[PDB]
Amino acid sequence: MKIEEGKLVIWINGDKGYNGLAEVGKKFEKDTGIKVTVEHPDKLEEKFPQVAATGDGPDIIFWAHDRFGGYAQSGLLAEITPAAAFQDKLYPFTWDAVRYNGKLIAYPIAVEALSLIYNKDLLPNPPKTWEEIPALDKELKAKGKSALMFNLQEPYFTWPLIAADGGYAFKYAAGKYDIKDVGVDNAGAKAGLTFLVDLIKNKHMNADTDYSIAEAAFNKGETAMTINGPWAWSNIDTSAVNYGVTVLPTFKGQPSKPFVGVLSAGINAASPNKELAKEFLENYLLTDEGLEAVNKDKPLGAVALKSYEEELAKDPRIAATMENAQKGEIMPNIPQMSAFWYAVRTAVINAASGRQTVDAALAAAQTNAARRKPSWRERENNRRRERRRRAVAAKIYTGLRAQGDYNLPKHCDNNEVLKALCVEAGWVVEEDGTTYR
Amino acid sequence: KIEEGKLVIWINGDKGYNGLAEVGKKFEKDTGIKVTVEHPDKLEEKFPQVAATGDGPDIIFWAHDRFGGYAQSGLLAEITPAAAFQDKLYPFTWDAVRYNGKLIAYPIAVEALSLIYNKDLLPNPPKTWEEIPALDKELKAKGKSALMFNLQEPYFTWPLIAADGGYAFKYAAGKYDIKDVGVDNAGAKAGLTFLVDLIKNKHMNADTDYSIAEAAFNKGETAMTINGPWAWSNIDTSAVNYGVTVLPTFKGQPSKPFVGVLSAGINAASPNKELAKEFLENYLLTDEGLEAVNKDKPLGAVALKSYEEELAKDPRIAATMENAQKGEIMPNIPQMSAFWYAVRTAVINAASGRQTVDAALAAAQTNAARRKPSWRERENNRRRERRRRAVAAKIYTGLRAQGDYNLPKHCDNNEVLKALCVEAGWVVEEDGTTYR
DNA sequence: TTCACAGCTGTGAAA
DNA sequence: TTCACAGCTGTGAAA
Ligand SMILES: OC[C@H]1O[C@H](O[C@H]2[C@H](O)[C@@H](O)[C@@H](O)O[C@@H]2CO)[C@H](O)[C@@H](O)[C@@H]1O
Ligand SMILES: OC[C@H]1O[C@H](O[C@H]2[C@H](O)[C@@H](O)[C@@H](O)O[C@@H]2CO)[C@H](O)[C@@H](O)[C@@H]1O
Repeated sequence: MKIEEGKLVIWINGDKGYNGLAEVGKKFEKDTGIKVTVEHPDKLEEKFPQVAATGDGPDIIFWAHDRFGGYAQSGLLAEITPAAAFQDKLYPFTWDAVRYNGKLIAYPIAVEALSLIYNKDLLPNPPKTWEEIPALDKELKAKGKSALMFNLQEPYFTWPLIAADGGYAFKYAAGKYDIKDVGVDNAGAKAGLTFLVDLIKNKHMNADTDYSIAEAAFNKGETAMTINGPWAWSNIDTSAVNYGVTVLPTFKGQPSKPFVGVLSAGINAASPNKELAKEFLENYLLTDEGLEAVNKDKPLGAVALKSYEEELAKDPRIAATMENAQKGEIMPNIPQMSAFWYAVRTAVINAASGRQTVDAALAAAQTNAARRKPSWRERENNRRRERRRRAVAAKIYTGLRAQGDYNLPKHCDNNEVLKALCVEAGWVVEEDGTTYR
Repeated sequence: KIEEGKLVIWINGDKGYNGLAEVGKKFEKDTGIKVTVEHPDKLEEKFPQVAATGDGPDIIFWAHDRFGGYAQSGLLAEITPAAAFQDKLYPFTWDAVRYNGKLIAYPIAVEALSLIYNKDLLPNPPKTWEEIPALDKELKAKGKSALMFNLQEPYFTWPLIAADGGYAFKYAAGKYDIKDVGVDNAGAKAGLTFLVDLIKNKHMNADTDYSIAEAAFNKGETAMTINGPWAWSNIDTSAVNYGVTVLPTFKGQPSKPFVGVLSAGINAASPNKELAKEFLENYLLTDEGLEAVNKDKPLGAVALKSYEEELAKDPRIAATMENAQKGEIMPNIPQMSAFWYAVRTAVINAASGRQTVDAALAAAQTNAARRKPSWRERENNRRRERRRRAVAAKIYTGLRAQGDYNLPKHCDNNEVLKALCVEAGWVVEEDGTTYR
């Protein structure tokens, strides 16, 4: 797909209220006559950087703020130019989440933080620590239930426990994130991941559990607790589960530290509709009625627009969400964040599966998250150097075959021509390559 | 991984997995086994990869066409149905799920694509593909569109490619001949050229996938879509008054869908083979069980003769079977996977403009039977090149050690090769050109 | 930082 | 069928 003048195409993740956002698009079409299409393709955060480099992709992309720094360093996003008057309608810290190299590269929409979600009837008084979790699962499995199930395939859901005792992604120091100071391999992170693996070894959780499995189970009533964000509440509401949203348990006495995400809307640098996209975002979506319609579909969390957030903050689920947020940290938006997420994802999955030890899986994730990504030019330099090396050899052997008269078979490899060269120069070469004068 | 006394089930995400969950819990009551139903992504791809390591599901629900490559790799337990039991299901279902005189899965439901249309926007559905462009120009003025369907999966486009003569593997002399592929003939070309021309004239979008097609129809923005019985439940919950009818004709010929028999083969590495056959023979393929799955997302024309009597009355099933009769059952042979991939690549590359229709289908025709190199073959290659490097590395190691050439402190083997050339009375130029 | 050999697989040649 | 160089990137050495 390419962005066409006169229409808007939006990409938002499949767990967000895309139907609600589509309704906001219809009003935009009614007031101004521009068609708005909302789509939720899988792996949209990976698809966008691929297509958008060529000028393809949607007009607007929705994702947590951590992915956008990479998008901006690749020149995939337009610079956001809201008047000062409009910026003041959004909390300053949400603008910070979409600031990169001094510039605003997206519109903040809502603040997202994981929370503990528990079945009140199946578990009154939910656990306050992670350590009492195996004990609470013994009693529950008695009733044929499980204690806790959440997504183990995306490190987002495990990071709160890894960060509890001291794990961290990139150390902040002197006003910037140090991309060489990674904390996925320290004692705190090892302790968090070990306690997770010990739950699986001791059968209190299964390592194959993904988002849908963990969802299905809590909404059906087969587990007392789950870990999820505000988007998941709407589906629980329609189930026959009486649930609450509370602080995440402590680990080794310390609070769980979820990585906080700001759902943000970036404008594709190739869109011929930047003014329309800005009009749609500033004066339709980021309004009380715009966010409400999306919010009614799947809760957004703590929205960035002050006016509608003072209404949503009355909700005790949002207060809990922000209680967990306060204990965590805003995600960095630097380009290396995708490299940190890939490394930790591989680590958690390998350790959860027994394919690697915790110490080994995290040591590799530390090296991967810190790994210097070579530039296109460096890649090109390397490619050209090996191209030159082969061609020089090819010419040497091309010439050695033409003028050599080396008593060679009709077809044979360079290794044989080299052998014949060796004997002409006064060497003997065994079959295995051992060579001496 | 599998653990004895439990039952984990894999089935595609567009089927009534929750309905099978309701069936799984009643299997608990009688036999006490806890059953879980998971709907993973690309399960027809993940299964042939994870099965060797013993990782995998007890049961896989999928269309029959891929099981022949599965069974030929040894991933499924051959099925042992009583002669009574074959008689309890239609003989042509067993025929589709049989490779090499052995029964690899249990037939469950017959699936065929049909035209689904919004009566309020289109009381009379078009009988031909050719009138769809004009019909779209009409509905566009009303802010609607004529037709949207999944262009990413060739299953949905194949009916139009087959209409004017396109075929996969010509069945001749009692077997499918992989020497006779018809993805490159004039009928296939005409079928794809028309589909691309719909896109070139902005009557369809090359990027439309299953999700985009379903939303646009269920929301009433498009007047028609092409889909199977599973999609009906979501239209039901929608506010759209829909009909299910015969597919449009192309150049006066019917649309020829590939008919799939949803089958259920058994994990050759499962420790619950007969603990699961209780499910497959005496629980799922029963009138009461198929009802639970059909209640969630409709199965289509089930293979149980008993329940198909009641469901065949449904005018939607009759249309589904009306389209089925005009098409063909899919081959179940191993080359199917390579045929689907080749056709998937042709459709997408022609829809996107990346390739002309001629170039795309010409590439597909050669790929549809391309042989996958065996593991041993790959290992032969790997070992050959390992041998080649070690021989050269030993030569250059000996030259560097005993050669006493006038070489830089650190240099590549090419530099050593040159100093060995000049020693043999050759002159090597800068760029490698070499003579005596 | 640049650099060179390893390494596996791809293209297509020689049967 | 086997075979061989191409081709790009990985690992790790030497500054
Ligand atoms: O798991 C790594 C993943 O974490 C975050 O993604 C979240 C997203 O922020 C939420 O809105 C929700 O959709 O769940 C996602 C995890 O499945 C990061 O934003 C993302 O970049 C990262 O890959
Ligand atoms: O698109 C190629 C694909 O077609 C069929 O897949 C169908 C499947 O049979 C249906 O049950 C449903 O899931 O829709 C699918 C199309 O997306 C073949 O069964 C499959 O082998 C083939 O790859």
